[PDB]
Amino acid sequence: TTALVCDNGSGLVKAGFAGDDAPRAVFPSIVGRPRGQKDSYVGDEAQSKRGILTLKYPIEHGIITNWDDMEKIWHHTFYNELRVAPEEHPTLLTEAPLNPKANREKMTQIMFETFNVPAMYVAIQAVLSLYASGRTTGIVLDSGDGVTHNVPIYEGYALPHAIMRLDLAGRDLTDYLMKILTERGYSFVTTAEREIVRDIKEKLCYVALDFENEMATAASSSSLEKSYELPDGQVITIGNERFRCPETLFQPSFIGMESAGIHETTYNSIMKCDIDIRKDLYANNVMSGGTTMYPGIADRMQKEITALAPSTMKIKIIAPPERKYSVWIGGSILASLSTFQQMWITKQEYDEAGPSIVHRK
Amino acid sequence: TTALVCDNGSGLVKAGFAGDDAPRAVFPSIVGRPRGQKDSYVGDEAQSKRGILTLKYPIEHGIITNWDDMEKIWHHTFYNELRVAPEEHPTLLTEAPLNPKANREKMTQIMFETFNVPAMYVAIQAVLSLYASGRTTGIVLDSGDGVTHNVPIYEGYALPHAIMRLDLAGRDLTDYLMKILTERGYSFVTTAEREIVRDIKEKLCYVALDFENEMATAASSSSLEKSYELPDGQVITIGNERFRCPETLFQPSFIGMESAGIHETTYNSIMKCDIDIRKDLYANNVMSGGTTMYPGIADRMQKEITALAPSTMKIKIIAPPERKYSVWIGGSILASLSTFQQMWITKQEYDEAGPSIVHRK
Amino acid sequence: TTALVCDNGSGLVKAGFAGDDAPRAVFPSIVGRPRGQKDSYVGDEAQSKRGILTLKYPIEHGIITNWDDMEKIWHHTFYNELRVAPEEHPTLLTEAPLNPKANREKMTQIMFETFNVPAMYVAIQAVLSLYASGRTTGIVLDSGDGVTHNVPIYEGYALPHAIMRLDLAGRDLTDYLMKILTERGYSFVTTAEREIVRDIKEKLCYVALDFENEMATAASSSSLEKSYELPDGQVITIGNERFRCPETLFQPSFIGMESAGIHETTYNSIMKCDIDIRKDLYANNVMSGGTTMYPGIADRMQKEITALAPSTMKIKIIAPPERKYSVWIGGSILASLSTFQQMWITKQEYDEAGPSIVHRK
Amino acid sequence: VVEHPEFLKAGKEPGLQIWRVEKFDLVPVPTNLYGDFFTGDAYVILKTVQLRNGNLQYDLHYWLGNECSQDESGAAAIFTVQLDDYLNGRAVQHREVQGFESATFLGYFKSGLKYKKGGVASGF
Amino acid sequence: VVEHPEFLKAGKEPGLQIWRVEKFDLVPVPTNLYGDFFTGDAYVILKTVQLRNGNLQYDLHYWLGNECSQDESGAAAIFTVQLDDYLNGRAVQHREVQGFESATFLGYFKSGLKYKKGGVASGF
Amino acid sequence: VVEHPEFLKAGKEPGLQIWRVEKFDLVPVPTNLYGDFFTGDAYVILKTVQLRNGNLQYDLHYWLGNECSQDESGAAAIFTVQLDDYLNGRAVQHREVQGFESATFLGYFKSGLKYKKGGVASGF
Ligand SMILES: Nc1ncnc2c1ncn2[C@@H]1O[C@H](COP(=O)(O)OP(=O)(O)OP(=O)(O)O)[C@@H](O)[C@H]1O
Ligand SMILES: Nc1ncnc2c1ncn2[C@@H]1O[C@H](COP(=O)(O)OP(=O)(O)OP(=O)(O)O)[C@@H](O)[C@H]1O
Ligand SMILES: Nc1ncnc2c1ncn2[C@@H]1O[C@H](COP(=O)(O)OP(=O)(O)OP(=O)(O)O)[C@@H](O)[C@H]1O
Ligand SMILES: [Ca+2]
Ligand SMILES: [Ca+2]
Ligand SMILES: [Ca+2]
Ligand SMILES: [Ca+2]
Ligand SMILES: [Ca+2]
Ligand SMILES: [Ca+2]
Ligand SMILES: [Ca+2]
Ligand SMILES: [Ca+2]
Ligand SMILES: [Ca+2]
Ligand SMILES: [Ca+2]
Ligand SMILES: [Ca+2]
Ligand SMILES: [Ca+2]
Repeated sequence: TTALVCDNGSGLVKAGFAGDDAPRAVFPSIVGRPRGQKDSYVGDEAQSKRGILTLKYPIEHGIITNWDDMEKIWHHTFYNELRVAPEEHPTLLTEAPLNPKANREKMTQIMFETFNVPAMYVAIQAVLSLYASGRTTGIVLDSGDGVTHNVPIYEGYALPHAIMRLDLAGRDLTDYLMKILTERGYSFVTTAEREIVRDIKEKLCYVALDFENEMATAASSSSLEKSYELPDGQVITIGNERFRCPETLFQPSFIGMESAGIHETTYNSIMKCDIDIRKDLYANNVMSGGTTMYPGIADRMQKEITALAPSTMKIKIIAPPERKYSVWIGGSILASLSTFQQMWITKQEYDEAGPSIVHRK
Repeated sequence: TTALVCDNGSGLVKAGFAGDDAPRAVFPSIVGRPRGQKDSYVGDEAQSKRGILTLKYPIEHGIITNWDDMEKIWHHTFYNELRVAPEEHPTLLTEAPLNPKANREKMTQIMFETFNVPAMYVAIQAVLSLYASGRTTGIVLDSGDGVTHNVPIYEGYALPHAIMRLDLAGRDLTDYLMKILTERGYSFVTTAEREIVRDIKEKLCYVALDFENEMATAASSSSLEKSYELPDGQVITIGNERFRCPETLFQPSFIGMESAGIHETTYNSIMKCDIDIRKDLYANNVMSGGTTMYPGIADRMQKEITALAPSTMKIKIIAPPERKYSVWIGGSILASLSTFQQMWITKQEYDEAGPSIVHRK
Repeated sequence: TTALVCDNGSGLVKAGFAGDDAPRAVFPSIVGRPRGQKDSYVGDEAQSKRGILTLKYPIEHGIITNWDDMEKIWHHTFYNELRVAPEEHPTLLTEAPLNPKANREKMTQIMFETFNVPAMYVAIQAVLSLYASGRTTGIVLDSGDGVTHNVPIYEGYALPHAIMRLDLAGRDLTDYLMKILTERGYSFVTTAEREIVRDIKEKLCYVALDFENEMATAASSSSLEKSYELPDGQVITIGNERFRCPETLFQPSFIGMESAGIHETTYNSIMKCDIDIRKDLYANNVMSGGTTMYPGIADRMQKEITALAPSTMKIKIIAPPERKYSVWIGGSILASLSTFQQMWITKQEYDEAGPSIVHRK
Repeated sequence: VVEHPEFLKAGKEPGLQIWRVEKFDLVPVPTNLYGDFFTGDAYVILKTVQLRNGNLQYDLHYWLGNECSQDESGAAAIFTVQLDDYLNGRAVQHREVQGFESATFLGYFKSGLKYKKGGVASGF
Repeated sequence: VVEHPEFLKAGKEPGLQIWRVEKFDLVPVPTNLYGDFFTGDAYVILKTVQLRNGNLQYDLHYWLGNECSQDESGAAAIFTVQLDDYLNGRAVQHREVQGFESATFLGYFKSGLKYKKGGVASGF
Repeated sequence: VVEHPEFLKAGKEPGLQIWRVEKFDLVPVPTNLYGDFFTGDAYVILKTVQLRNGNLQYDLHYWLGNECSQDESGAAAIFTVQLDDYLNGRAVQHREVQGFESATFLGYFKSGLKYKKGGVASGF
């Protein structure tokens, strides 16, 4: 048989087979139920049936909040997307930093008792990303669609007490971009159009190295102007919006948040760690997740941490090319190692010890 | 004449006069000897002469371990602190739960033969605290600087077979806080600075109602952050450390102990008692000692016992305002009662029956 | 023919053939009579018919109290257990220390006149045990189900004037354990459950070397905890109960007795003997009977006698591995010796001299 | 505590005996006043019942008013223990709090309880 | 990860132990080849030192060639952690990159390092 | 126990008499073998001394080898008592254990003791 790798995020599900260099299936982690049709839907069909369904996101800020919808998602992942028999494959699942013990236990229980998998495993997302970048020590900046985390890792393991979290990620960036574009007299807030804003964000947005100077530049010339062909026809163009949208990550107050920006939470995370490993961490900032894809993001982080760290500190920001899938790749690698055969948690061990064996020492 | 009340603890001595509502003298139960000065010192001077003395704690986990230093302490208590002539006052002393018969006898012998007191008495600390809270039945959680005890008491008397003990108290909490602060690049481990850590602990630390959620909260915002002005100048601030330090009482493994936490030892103590008095005990958990002063401690205990007891059980946690001195107050009240005149053990009875009369029936 | 060996105790009957290394039959010395069935029962059937019978113990504290039930027991021993014809075998019976002359005579009369044995003999239990341990001089601590005795023996014979007795043995230990377990909310006091308590006692109980320190240890950790699988299902666990139960032998007041403990009665027995044989006795304390089977018992006795004897005295406690059957084994050996043929008391001698010949010179 | 005169005459007959804690001492309450409790004080109540065979049983209640000082509630609790010991421990102890007394306790007072403000000063 | 045979014989004696990542597995390098590294591969290096009292200390290095595939650099990093855990976590971990290795690492190879082109194919 | 023939001839003259326990019986040892003891057996030794006035005194020793079976050590102890009784109780009894015999006992054998492995089978 061949193990399965499933990375569940606030916005997208990444699933596939261990040994593969990338996820075979990537769909929205959305469940649709009748709000006359009587079926409930998952992912892209759920979105296509917006008008007759009520959509919900099973995962909120990286944490599973609705287990019945989460079950549908996993069911749709096995039988529809991957087309496999769960009972047939050991499955490695991923979990967000600081996931409550109860969630880990309930995930385990459902896999074994509902899907009857022969074996399973639960890994922290940030750790899988660090591994993907060929590193055992560093601080990961993981930013996806629903949450952003700072995770300092040392010799293979996360330091829980130092983890920072920020409820600000892609979806917040899309809403903001959608807001500033609506103000200028447009409208989406629908489906193919809300789809359009996200697409404008992922294709035209970037992070400014120096926000004031970019603003001054955008105000003085059309050099930063960009155009986007709408699916209807008209061509909308944007200038300072391009970098104003992502700037929110560094200045949460742009959308009403009192929290510190990602450069500040990265610094605070490092300052919360043992003085003797901080150099390891400053020299190994690894970016992970779709919201770290913005052009300019790494240079900006490098500059802001530099302004906060000791003048002699070697500061390095690492931005892997496929960091949209780092977490999945890291899991694919892990579940593939010859040494991993004895790391799975088997049905036997479960049926004999209970969901509690999903924790470690 | 007026009786004297002396409560000897692992870290502090509480002494004064029966009839008083609080202890006149409170100093460290420390003895310093020359490690060039040739005098030996007690309490706060002993600490001031750290550099020329070797400090020892006569009481270890509530039990007297070094009688020659204990004699110095009592000498310093009478002549220096209280300024009285021992031979002049009947003295009530306190003893820890499960104190060996030999210790009780040796305490008696020293008081009579070395200090020549006219009369004395030995009371169990936990029992004096329960009395202080206006109760004859209940289970006391006494936690000071060196030891923590669970003492179930019924109609005035302790149930020895049900007593639980945990070698984890304040000093352990200060060392831990000192450890996590040193890791972040600070240093004390000295005197005025070790003094500083204890002070940070007693002013900023508190017990979390739900540890994971507090951790999540501290990781997501600065709402739990607190600052402390060091005596030099810089301002150190702490967040999750505030509740991580006291959490050790519920999870001993935070410092390397394999023992159960205080909620569990309280429960086991109750389950060791006669089924017919357990309701008395669940409804009367009385906290006592300085380490029970943490804000949040009572609510947390209430919640954890509730999760362990029968669903219909009335669970109540009592936290007296001056529980740092409950033991002394209870002794002050006891030695003052008109009925107590005939309860003392007089020199006559001693000189005639020996240290053995210090035990009961 | 082959002689029969019958050791009658307060709780168990040990019977078999001289020459054998162990008793062929071991059953409860209980007689059941109708309290509708009209038969009376002995031993294990008697217990199985609890509900329709009234159970009585023919032997009280080692002494036969009811001769009609004692006759039933012996009848059941010959015909049911051993399946032999009494008239066919010489029989050696055992008697407790300080047995009244009248009992010895009545035992003799019944054997000859009721069972028609061809020859018989009566031996003191403690003496048979000493012989079993390869010794002619020493002080035996015999403790069974109903009584405990200190028997100093010199060059083959007991010293009656020095014998000590304590009406505290196994049954008292089982009742006590049963009492403390009931207090914690359990119930037996029935049959298979009263059977359960005895079994917990014989498998989990042990004697503490130092009672206070063990108590302190049991109060400070779960290191002395033990679990027992009840026949229904639930698993009950015990800690200090394990050594609290046997401690009663050293402190009779745990169950309300004003008597001295076994270490004290052993010492008093020795001090009652001629100063010139005391060294023989201190160096030869031999344990005998089922209640001496507790792990830790020998070390504790060794320590307590040491605290009472002269500092230069060589103190040794001997604990034979099959001391549950020492008395029977010693009788088996005795009745087997080639020199024993002329020691029996024959029917002739009886029919000619009367029950009185059962005494010695 | 045999030699206090109050202990001498405690539990000698069926009925109620009510004492009030006064500066570390137990002072008997005038029988005609059984039922009135100063909310700023603490009291010890002994209920003695005679069985058909003439034997007596005891129930000890210590009542604490919402405004009593620690010394009084402390003494009341200590006195209850001592009185129980003096009665060879045969008494059953009951803590009674103002506004929440047990049915049994409330049953000792036909015309109900009267909580009056004030009381004796603390012995501290 | 106890039951891999490579882990069984890791850190049992003073000296160098060099393994190369090969299709998700750790394959030992021939002792006579210690020092040659394919730039297209990833390796795990364990340095064991014996102290004067016979106790052993460990230093783990995972070397990444500039042309190794992600699966190999990933595995090398995971193997280092596992090997460290197997050694009760006593090993100190070091990431070594081609052309920029630490002085300590370079010090393990008297006759310097030999970076040769090529290596084993990716396990993807 | 008068009628055993061994008892008849016991203590009739100054010297040593050595018997070995054999399946619940006392069997005399060949005088030329006095001193050799099978460690798996038990023996009874009678030392008879003649005083200047012709009277005899007795000292009884029962020797137990570290490998004898309970039946033998038991019989040896019972035989010693019986032999002492037959001698009107005038004998002084001594328990002797292999490797720890008393000086007196060791003194009966000029050319020391010889402990040889084995012996007679248990009578059980
Ligand atoms: N090229 C890009 N530029 C900017 N944003 C992008 C790009 N590609 C994807 N994204 C965004 O990053 C977000 C997604 O990431 P990921 O797939 O990392 O999220 P999750 O795992 O679904 O969410 P979370 O990690 O927050 O629980 C999406 O919301 C998407 O809009
Ligand atoms: N407000 C407070 N918050 C937290 N801890 C406090 C507070 N006040 C005092 N303490 C701590 O409680 C401990 C002291 O108690 P106490 O005076 O109760 O101890 P002891 O009697 O000296 O010790 P033990 O009872 O363990 O033998 C001290 O170590 C001190 O640090
Ligand atoms: N392993 C054991 N541990 C503790 N007690 C045991 C053990 N085995 C047997 N016993 C107990 O010892 C007692 C029995 O002994 P024995 O057979 O010695 O008694 P008796 O001869 O029946 O009584 P007695 O000698 O008092 O007249 C029983 O009550 C039994 O519970
Ligand atoms: Ca994610
Ligand atoms: Ca710099
Ligand atoms: Ca204390
Ligand atoms: Ca409840
Ligand atoms: Ca017996
Ligand atoms: Ca000695
Ligand atoms: Ca008052
Ligand atoms: Ca009582
Ligand atoms: Ca390669
Ligand atoms: Ca390590
Ligand atoms: Ca033999
Ligand atoms: Ca003799």
